[PDB]
Amino acid sequence: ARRRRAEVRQLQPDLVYGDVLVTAFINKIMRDGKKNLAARIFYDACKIIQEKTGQEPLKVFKQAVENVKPRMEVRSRRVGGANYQVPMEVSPRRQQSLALRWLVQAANQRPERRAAVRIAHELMDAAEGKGGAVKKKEDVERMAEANRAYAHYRW
Amino acid sequence: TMNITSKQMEITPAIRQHVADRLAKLEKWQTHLINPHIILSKEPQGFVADATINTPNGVLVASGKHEDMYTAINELINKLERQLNKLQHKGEARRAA
Amino acid sequence: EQYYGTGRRKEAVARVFLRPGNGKVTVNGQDFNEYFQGLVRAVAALEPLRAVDALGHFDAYITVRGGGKSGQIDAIKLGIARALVQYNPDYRAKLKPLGFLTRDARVVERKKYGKHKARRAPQYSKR
Amino acid sequence: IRIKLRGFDHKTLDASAQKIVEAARRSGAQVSGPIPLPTRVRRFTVIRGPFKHKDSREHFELRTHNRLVDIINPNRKTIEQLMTLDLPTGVEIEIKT
Amino acid sequence: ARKALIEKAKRTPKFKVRAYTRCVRCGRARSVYRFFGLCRICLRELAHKGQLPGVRKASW
Amino acid sequence: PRSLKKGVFVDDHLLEKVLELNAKGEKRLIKTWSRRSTIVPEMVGHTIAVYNGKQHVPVYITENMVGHKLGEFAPTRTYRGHG
Amino acid sequence: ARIAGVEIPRNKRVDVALTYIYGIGKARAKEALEKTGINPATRVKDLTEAEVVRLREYVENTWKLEGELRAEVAANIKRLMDIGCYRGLRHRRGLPVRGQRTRTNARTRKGPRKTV
Amino acid sequence: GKGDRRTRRGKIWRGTYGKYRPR
RNA sequence: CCGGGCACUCUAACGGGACUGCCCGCGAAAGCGGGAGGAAGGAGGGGACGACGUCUGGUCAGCAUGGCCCUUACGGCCUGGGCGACACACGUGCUACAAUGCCCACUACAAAGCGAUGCCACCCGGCAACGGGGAGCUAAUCGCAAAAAGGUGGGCCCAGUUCGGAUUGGGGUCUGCAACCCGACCCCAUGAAGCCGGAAUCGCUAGUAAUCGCGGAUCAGCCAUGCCGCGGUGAAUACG
Ligand SMILES: [Mg+2]
Ligand SMILES: [Mg+2]
Ligand SMILES: [Mg+2]
Ligand SMILES: [Mg+2]
Ligand SMILES: [Mg+2]
Ligand SMILES: [Mg+2]
Ligand SMILES: [Mg+2]
Ligand SMILES: [Mg+2]
Ligand SMILES: [Mg+2]
Ligand SMILES: [Mg+2]
Ligand SMILES: [Mg+2]
Ligand SMILES: [Mg+2]
Ligand SMILES: [Mg+2]
Ligand SMILES: [Mg+2]
Ligand SMILES: [Mg+2]
Ligand SMILES: [Mg+2]
Ligand SMILES: [Mg+2]
Ligand SMILES: [Mg+2]
Ligand SMILES: [Mg+2]
Ligand SMILES: [Mg+2]
Ligand SMILES: [Mg+2]
Ligand SMILES: [Mg+2]
Ligand SMILES: [Mg+2]
Ligand SMILES: [Mg+2]
Ligand SMILES: [Mg+2]
Ligand SMILES: [Mg+2]
Ligand SMILES: [Mg+2]
Ligand SMILES: [Mg+2]
Ligand SMILES: [Mg+2]
Ligand SMILES: [Mg+2]
Ligand SMILES: [Mg+2]
Ligand SMILES: [Mg+2]
Ligand SMILES: [Mg+2]
Ligand SMILES: [Mg+2]
Ligand SMILES: [Mg+2]
Ligand SMILES: [Mg+2]
Ligand SMILES: [Mg+2]
Ligand SMILES: [Mg+2]
Ligand SMILES: [Mg+2]
Ligand SMILES: [Mg+2]
Ligand SMILES: [Mg+2]
Ligand SMILES: [Zn+2]
Repeated sequence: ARRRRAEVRQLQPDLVYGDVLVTAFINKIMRDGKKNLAARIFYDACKIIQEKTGQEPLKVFKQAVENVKPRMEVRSRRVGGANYQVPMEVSPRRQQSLALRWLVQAANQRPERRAAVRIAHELMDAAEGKGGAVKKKEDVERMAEANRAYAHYRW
Repeated sequence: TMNITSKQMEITPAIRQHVADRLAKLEKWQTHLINPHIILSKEPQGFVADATINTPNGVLVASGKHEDMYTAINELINKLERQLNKLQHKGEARRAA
Repeated sequence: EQYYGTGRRKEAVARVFLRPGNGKVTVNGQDFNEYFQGLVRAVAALEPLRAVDALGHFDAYITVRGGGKSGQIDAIKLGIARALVQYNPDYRAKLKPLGFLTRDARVVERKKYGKHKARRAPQYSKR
Repeated sequence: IRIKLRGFDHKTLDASAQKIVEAARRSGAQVSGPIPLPTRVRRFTVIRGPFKHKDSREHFELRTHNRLVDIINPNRKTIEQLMTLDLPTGVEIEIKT
Repeated sequence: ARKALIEKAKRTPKFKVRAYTRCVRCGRARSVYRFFGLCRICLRELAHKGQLPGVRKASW
Repeated sequence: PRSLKKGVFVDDHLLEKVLELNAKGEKRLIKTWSRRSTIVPEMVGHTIAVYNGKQHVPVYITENMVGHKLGEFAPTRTYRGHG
Repeated sequence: ARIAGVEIPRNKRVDVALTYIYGIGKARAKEALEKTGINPATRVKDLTEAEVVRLREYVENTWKLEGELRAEVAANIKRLMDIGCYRGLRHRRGLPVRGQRTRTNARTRKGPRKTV
Repeated sequence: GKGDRRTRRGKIWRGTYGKYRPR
């Protein structure tokens, strides 16, 4: 806003891993304040990535998070009489937000029928290099490299 | 579509068609005239022709008065044209670096 | 012998009684895990003593009234954090920095006329 | 040996519950202190304006405050100076057993 | 047509249903409270003057 | 519809002129404002004028229009379409 | 054309299937399977043929269905439209029948909007 | 959903009772 | 539940409490940033409260009131109709298009209010709306009352469907002198459009938005999906 930079809310760590990042993902899953549902979907998914991939779910989750984080993005700025898609670096706060946002959104694009399944498989593919979530991070990075010429317009 | 209200006053369907034909001058600018609304009224000195129109580039609000109802209608369109032509061209001004 | 705190949150008031023992916890004539059965938020109601190691050291007698489950849960967190301080004054530090001692004032904001809720405003056509 | 007191203003209500507790207290013997029953609130919300302006209101309330007193050890000595009870106008007393 | 209507509301009606409330202060037919017998406009007028026992502006 | 415990409602002032016509060798045309009255079988075969707010409409009662109200047959709104 | 003249879906439970019949809803699905003692959760592909005609028999003899029901509903709308009562007029014009406002909506009875 | 009278949720929405929401 | 008690919760009246008062630092000062203590920190959150004036703003139909106009009528009573019409058009909302869902059975956890031709426990009849009995409560006592989302278990398996519940046929209930126009509700059957919406556009910065139910005024009944309130669950983001 106009007066001051806003203060980033601190999330409570989650009672099943102690992670604030795990909490943020739960919130992004949440619809209509149904946090009990939202928590159950992540933990249900956490078991599914255990059954299909024998290693730490938390490790799978945080690796997929790092994979979807966009390092550069384009942000429009009209110069004269043309809108120039300026390439800007993403602050760590915004990286996290976009990753968790794209993770869920790309997850709910899947064909699998149960939410916990869609959340599980997207995180497995994104722990690797696949998935529509990682595609978004890559597309955004590609479009920022596309416009490196306008990088002096940064603010 | 276009709506016409005759407040505390009765008008004919012919009068309503004249209004629609007169507002048709605004079609010149080839921009969407979104739910245009005209209000004809009667005051002790003359008629008042109000209008509210939204376009993709902004809104138009104008009021016309005159003893003759058609003149008040025409004065309204004149005030509405000057606003539309401002909405359609004001952005072109700050184009040169 | 017996230790007590008063816990409040939103519209829930929880009275908690700490007696030493193996760890059993009962809320309103039910076992803890039965009252909050299927609630993920429950375990946070025992966090103050996990912060001062009294996890299995106490039994818990707990009453509860008003509000809803999670409000009642957060009320417990304050209640048992209240009791551990009267149980030992030096328990404040390493419990107060964990925030567990403060009372959460965030409550339902009143509905105002002209709005649909506290702040949600009616839709209108400025056009 | 019960007395309950109802009034719209709580300042007179509490004073009129003290001058009963105080009364038969020293008059022998036991008086169970004035217990404030929860207040019944009767709400009134109206539009400030006489015509339209639906989104502007003013709230009024009419609170019916309540008090209970138990003159526990009666002794009809007390049941006399209570017959001449100088209570204000705003309060209403009920006597039951 | 109001004065006759103010009198016809007092007159007990040929059927129990035809009975309706009016404002004992101004005759207003709509928004009549039964507790006071007043409309919303008179309710606020008397309350503001202090002539409604107990009634005060409520804020919370 | 009306409770079955209650009766089949007729305004009694309309029911009367039905039976006096029945018990004498009917019929005269009945004018009425009793739109609310049911068309009881004793009426079958008469022609009764129903007030719709403006006109008394001659409505010939037949056998298949009995469990009905008189208003249903003298409609109140004149409407012929638009344009 | 199994039961009753409607080839009800297999793959689905009996209570669910019998709803795919003009005249049989969720309510009458419970009534048919209790009165013939059939597990209401059995797929139509798994009904013993004894069960089928047992289910078929009760259904067709108890209730009016398909054509006879449809002819009757029409006959009632027809008689209302012939005896010239108010509801009949509403069926005459295709307007709504149960007192609803027509200044807006009523699109189910009127159909998609006709421009002017 | 809430607009369906023949379900529990519909009778809750209307504030009524019956076979699909008993009392 | 009784004995017992007012601890606790509470209820409701009166107090205390926060002042940049204390500390570090910048500053001429006013203040600003950070720290501790503290339930609360820099207006603690929300309310009530709206300057001289503006819109020849709104209301002669709430009321008042100048002036003009009507006087077997532009006054008054009634019955019936209309205010609910329907080729269309716009504004506000409700329910949705489904699996983070729908259905059934079982099991929790509120707040604020209302209630003596009122609120109705409990029993019986009816699939039910409801009806007949009948206790309690001038109500922190008796009652409306069950809160719902949630939790447990079971079904549905991606289909215009066990999504959605419009429309219509038929059968009833209740209020009311009277439910044709023109009431609400229940039951059987019917089971529409709708597969997330063009140009355009609204709200919201935290217990907020979103979502879930509860109450009241008006009120015989109700066309309330409205309005004024009440709590439950409970986010995202603010570089600028
Ligand atoms: Mg999202
Ligand atoms: Mg995407
Ligand atoms: Mg028009
Ligand atoms: Mg010109
Ligand atoms: Mg309180
Ligand atoms: Mg658990
Ligand atoms: Mg709320
Ligand atoms: Mg507005
Ligand atoms: Mg509004
Ligand atoms: Mg007149
Ligand atoms: Mg007058
Ligand atoms: Mg009335
Ligand atoms: Mg009235
Ligand atoms: Mg069917
Ligand atoms: Mg209707
Ligand atoms: Mg919904
Ligand atoms: Mg359904
Ligand atoms: Mg005390
Ligand atoms: Mg400061
Ligand atoms: Mg001030
Ligand atoms: Mg006047
Ligand atoms: Mg005047
Ligand atoms: Mg003069
Ligand atoms: Mg009349
Ligand atoms: Mg009428
Ligand atoms: Mg109207
Ligand atoms: Mg209508
Ligand atoms: Mg038009
Ligand atoms: Mg609505
Ligand atoms: Mg909605
Ligand atoms: Mg599908
Ligand atoms: Mg279909
Ligand atoms: Mg279709
Ligand atoms: Mg269906
Ligand atoms: Mg019917
Ligand atoms: Mg009606
Ligand atoms: Mg949706
Ligand atoms: Mg757009
Ligand atoms: Mg703000
Ligand atoms: Mg409600
Ligand atoms: Mg009512
Ligand atoms: Zn008045």
